[PDB]
Amino acid sequence: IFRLLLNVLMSIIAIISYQWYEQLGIHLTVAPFSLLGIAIAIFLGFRNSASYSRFVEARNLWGTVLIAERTLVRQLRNILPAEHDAHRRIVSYLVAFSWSLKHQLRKTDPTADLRRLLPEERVTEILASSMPTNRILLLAGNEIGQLREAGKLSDITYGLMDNKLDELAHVLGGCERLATTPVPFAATLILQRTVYLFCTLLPFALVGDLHYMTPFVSVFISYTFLSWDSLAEELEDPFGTAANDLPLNAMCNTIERNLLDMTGQ
Amino acid sequence: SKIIFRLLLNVLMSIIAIISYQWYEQLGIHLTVAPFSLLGIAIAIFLGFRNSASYSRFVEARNLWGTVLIAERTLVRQLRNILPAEHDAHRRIVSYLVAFSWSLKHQLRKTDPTADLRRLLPEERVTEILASSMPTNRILLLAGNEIGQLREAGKLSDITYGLMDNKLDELAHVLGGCERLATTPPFAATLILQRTVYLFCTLLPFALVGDLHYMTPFVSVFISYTFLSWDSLAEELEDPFGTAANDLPLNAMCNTIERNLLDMTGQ
Amino acid sequence: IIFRLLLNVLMSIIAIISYQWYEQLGIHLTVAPFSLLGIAIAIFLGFRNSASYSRFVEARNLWGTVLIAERTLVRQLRNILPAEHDAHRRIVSYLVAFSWSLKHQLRKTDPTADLRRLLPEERVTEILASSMPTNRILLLAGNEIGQLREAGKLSDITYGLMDNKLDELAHVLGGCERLATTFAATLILQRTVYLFCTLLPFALVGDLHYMTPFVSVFISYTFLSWDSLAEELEDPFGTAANDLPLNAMCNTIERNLLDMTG
Amino acid sequence: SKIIFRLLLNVLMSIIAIISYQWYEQLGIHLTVAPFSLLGIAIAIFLGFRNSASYSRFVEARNLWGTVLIAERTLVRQLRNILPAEHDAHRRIVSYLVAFSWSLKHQLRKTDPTADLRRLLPEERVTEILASSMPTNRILLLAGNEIGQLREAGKLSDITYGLMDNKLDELAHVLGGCERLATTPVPFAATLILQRTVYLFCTLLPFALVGDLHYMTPFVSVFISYTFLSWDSLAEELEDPFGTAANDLPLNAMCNTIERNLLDMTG
Amino acid sequence: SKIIFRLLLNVLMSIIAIISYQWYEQLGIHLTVAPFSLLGIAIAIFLGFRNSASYSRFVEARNLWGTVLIAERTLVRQLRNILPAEHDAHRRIVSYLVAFSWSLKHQLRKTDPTADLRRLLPEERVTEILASSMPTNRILLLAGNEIGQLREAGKLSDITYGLMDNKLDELAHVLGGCERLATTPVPFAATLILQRTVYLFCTLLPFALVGDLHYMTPFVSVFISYTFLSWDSLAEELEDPFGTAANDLPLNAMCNTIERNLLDMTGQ
Ligand SMILES: [Zn+2]
Ligand SMILES: [Zn+2]
Ligand SMILES: [Zn+2]
Ligand SMILES: [Zn+2]
Ligand SMILES: [Zn+2]
Ligand SMILES: [Zn+2]
Ligand SMILES: [Zn+2]
Ligand SMILES: [Zn+2]
Ligand SMILES: [Zn+2]
Ligand SMILES: [Zn+2]
Ligand SMILES: [Zn+2]
Ligand SMILES: [Zn+2]
Repeated sequence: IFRLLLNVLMSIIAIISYQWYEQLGIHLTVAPFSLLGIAIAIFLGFRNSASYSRFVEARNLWGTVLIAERTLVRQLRNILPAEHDAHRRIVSYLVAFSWSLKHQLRKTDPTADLRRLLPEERVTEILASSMPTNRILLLAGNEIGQLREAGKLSDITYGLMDNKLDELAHVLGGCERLATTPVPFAATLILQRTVYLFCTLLPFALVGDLHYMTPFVSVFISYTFLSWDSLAEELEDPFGTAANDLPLNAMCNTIERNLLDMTGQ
Repeated sequence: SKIIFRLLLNVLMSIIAIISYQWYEQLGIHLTVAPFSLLGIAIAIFLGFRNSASYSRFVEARNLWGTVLIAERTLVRQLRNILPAEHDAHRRIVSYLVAFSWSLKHQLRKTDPTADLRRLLPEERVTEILASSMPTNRILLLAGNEIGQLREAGKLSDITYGLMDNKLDELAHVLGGCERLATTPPFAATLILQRTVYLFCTLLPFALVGDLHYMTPFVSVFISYTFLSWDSLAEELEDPFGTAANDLPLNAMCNTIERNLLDMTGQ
Repeated sequence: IIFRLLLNVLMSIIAIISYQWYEQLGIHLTVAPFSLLGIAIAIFLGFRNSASYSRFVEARNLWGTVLIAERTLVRQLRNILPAEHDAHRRIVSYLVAFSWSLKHQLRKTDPTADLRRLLPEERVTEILASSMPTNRILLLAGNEIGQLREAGKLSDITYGLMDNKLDELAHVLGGCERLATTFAATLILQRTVYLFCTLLPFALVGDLHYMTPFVSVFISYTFLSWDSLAEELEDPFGTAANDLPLNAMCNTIERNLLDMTG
Repeated sequence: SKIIFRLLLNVLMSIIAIISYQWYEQLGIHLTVAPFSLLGIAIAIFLGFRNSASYSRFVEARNLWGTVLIAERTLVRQLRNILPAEHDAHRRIVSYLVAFSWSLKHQLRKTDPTADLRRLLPEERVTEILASSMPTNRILLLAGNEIGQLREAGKLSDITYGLMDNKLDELAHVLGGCERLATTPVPFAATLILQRTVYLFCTLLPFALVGDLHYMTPFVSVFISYTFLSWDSLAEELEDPFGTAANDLPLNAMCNTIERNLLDMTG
Repeated sequence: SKIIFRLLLNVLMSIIAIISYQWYEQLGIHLTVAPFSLLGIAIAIFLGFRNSASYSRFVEARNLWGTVLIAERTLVRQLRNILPAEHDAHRRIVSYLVAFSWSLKHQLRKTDPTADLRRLLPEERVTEILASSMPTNRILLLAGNEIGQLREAGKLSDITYGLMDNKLDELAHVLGGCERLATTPVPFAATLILQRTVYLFCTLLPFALVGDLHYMTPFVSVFISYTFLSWDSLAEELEDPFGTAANDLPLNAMCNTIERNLLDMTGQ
């Protein structure tokens, strides 16, 4: 990539610069730039650790959707094995919540998936709100509440599936917070500029003791910094459509297929 | 910030170090780079662990504000799933939940909550809330009376009361976590680490000038920037409930919460 | 592995040889630049290994929860329905089937024999037909206590106490499927650590001469031993040395539940 | 903060090293700085990790005291929300909950809790609590009896009794967790060898620097020693979180805050 | 202290090193500090991460045993508060709860729980516990039957049965956790690598140091090696938390504390 190509030529410039720039006293020893490189590597490791934690919290939150939606459908079959109208409808809302969450995080438009799973009557209320995924939850709770006032659910077994709508609410909230949070941007931008300036200004610090071999031993260590710095660029925002990013769309079909299998479809 | 000035000190110090260089060899004073390499590496390790503790303190603060929104969403949702017809209780409870959020904001920011309280609640409750050592505690007490009176009237069983009571429990744990991060910021985690990061940076050009005849200023400023950049980020993370640009945007988060709760109750 | 150590011992020897021309060709491969590169690689190896250990530790805990949850579900059936041993043995068979199925699911092998050894062939087909057979097994564990509730021998309360244990086992199922399915981070380190070990003696040749190959191999031992432990801790459901003994764990589970039903 | 002592000893070792350096090489005794940077960086790594473990102990202690306030605040809230008219019982339980906080504090500080018990509770139960060898735990059971008597009198249902029983379980986890944190010198050697090891490195450091610095040895040596000593000292401070240092837990503040909260919270 | 073998051996290596370095100049062998610093710094980072794992695992073991004391305290509290008249049931459930602690100590120490079981329970129930291949787990089942018998006799409702049942769940995560920790060491590879790499590094160190320290090599090579060995040893003093060594957990003392707590709450 560009960065190391720039470094190899910049390394080339440093060799020519050293010889033809001898008159000015540009003595640049290796010891100071070693203290600097060790320092910013300590910071990159700590930063990349913080980014990686953010990525697996995202991955955990989505793991909880599949768990929570499997157990509420199983509770539904176990507690009310006859009410397939309630099961068809509730599975619709559970599946739509997943796709709505996915389109929300991807800042893309959920209408194709929501008509596919819901009557456009309801699909009109959901998109009329600024919080469409939250209202899908509130509607799924309404189906469960209906069963309670009909005397089909007691308060006890109502509460046990109420607790699964709680697990899903914490997913909704946490995902929004992860999307919304901008704390990583300040640290990383200072590190990114610092990492870059350090690599390009580095052959001028090696050329005194390395001569021609400067390009080789400079393009190498530039690779190991840019690569490890770029790694945090991938985990900082994990809801991206990138192959590196969570396969959010594979995960929603798994959700839909599984909730379809459990409902005798 | 204070980082631009401390950068300018370092430059001046490099110039002082070059002139100090002529007197340095006869003076019998030699400052090699190797002892400062060791000191600089140890300082970087300590700042690494420190920033990590500051970032976690910051992450938890926004996590705690994350579940105000979550707990209040589901409490409003339970109210409508269990008592779909009690819109009076829906509205009073929502006004308490909205008041809890704004008063929590005022509590962490050490500012006056009466205006926000007077917009959302009747005046006799505002006096009740402000007489309390913990006004946001008193608000959870009042919301609890709403669900508690619905229970007395027989419109809530003990089961469905407990379900909503749990959400007021979650709000209390949010309340105590925020109070805890405010009253528990360690001193030497910034006493040492800014005095020594400061003193290390001003002393560095002197240790560097023997090896770099005129480049002492440039490389010394690069090193000082990265130590001061990394060090000050931890104090931009040290007051997550503060009011700087990198602190939590708690006003916007209170508007988000209230707009969320109003949207759920048809307003 | 050992091939790589032997190659470093050679590659040191090529540096041994190629040193005769360092002066005439103009080479100054000095040590301090490689001393900085190795220290940074160690920092990233330490962090990557620590993240690899966490996935392994979390995988270990998920499987611990299977044994804990299935134990106390069986405790509850005995404490609450002590004379219902037709139901005890049916539910226990699904629980044992659950843990073997998850082993096969994470290992990508055939559960049919295990399912047949433990369940009637009628339900072995229902399980072998679902998208997630482990998921179906829990569904069928839930109809057993579900029916006891409409048999009226479980109240909604005591039903829910055992329902909670099935929620616990679903969290394990999702936890494992998330770790089994969840490149650069390694790919960066996998490529970089190797190239540093082959180039190091050429920069070491300069002061170690003949004792170049053994410090070069000593250093490379420390680095490669650490990097490969991360790759096997990364795949905790694999078959490597320090991978989870899943077969032993399912047997422990089985002879635990076959100890609590009479 | 006896850092000043081994700072002033460090200056001494520096001047012996200076005057005795010339004498010192009488047969080939030589101390370079490179072995002392390998050793010093290693010691720095182990200090960061140790300090990170000590900080975690501090954060857990604060979290445990946090939920004392949270659990006690919601327990008395549930009492007023569920039984608004039974204030004879609110006063009895509030004083047990307040006595639990103070009794917990005296137990961790190894101080006499009699004055705070005789001020909150009737003397017949004060002697029952002092007779027991686990007094804080006996306060919990006593608070539990109050809830239990309200349940045998039909004023509480099993469900509503259950919601409050939960909060007593929260306090039971606090007590045990606090007791485990107090009794954990465990491997005190981990900081005990490190305290000495850091001490020997800082005494020997000027002898390893005089060849490079000469007269500037005591300045660079005290700076390196200060950095290492203070970070070590912060750790020995953090890992005794119930101690009496300033960086420790304001236990007094929290006990008074919850008493005021509970009092202001009922009249 | 397998440490003085490696520490004292370091002194012998240092003397062999001085004579050896003048010969090394003649031979073609030559050792510098800087390569070993790269080694030593790499080892210390790895030593630091391993020891953090070893420490976390020791902390989890101490946590789990603390839960035994917490959960049995509240189980006893609930019983008195909910069934204050039921002293016979109080005493029976307390003995199982005490028996579980001791039986968990014995099993983690692979020692014989028979004498303790017979001091606390009727022999007819000691036989049942010892017949099982998982005795401590069976102690939980018997305690659950005491609670369950109270539920069927109508003295406990399903609600208050469940409040107590949740506490036996707490004890079941302790038992699982301890069994897991008792069988899952911090990887053999981790400690093996670090055992041999610190060893080899400690013996070959005085060689690389001899050119810089002349006659001072042993007084510094033993100081450096001592740091790396004491820090690798601490991971081997946190590996065996259920053993009987001084820095292991005082499980016997922790078990006595639990017993006298529960007798304190039941008058006995
Ligand atoms: Zn769940
Ligand atoms: Zn159906
Ligand atoms: Zn919640
Ligand atoms: Zn309404
Ligand atoms: Zn010059
Ligand atoms: Zn459990
Ligand atoms: Zn049976
Ligand atoms: Zn000498
Ligand atoms: Zn709580
Ligand atoms: Zn009152
Ligand atoms: Zn508990
Ligand atoms: Zn009794």
